[PDB]
Amino acid sequence: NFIHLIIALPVAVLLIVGGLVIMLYVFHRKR
Repeated sequence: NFIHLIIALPVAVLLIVGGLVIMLYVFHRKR
């Protein structure tokens, strides 16, 4: 479906951005 791509397009970037924030948070909190 094309709709999936239209939504996946932007979501593809958001997933990376958010993940980076959660990852850094954990590392920073670690010890």
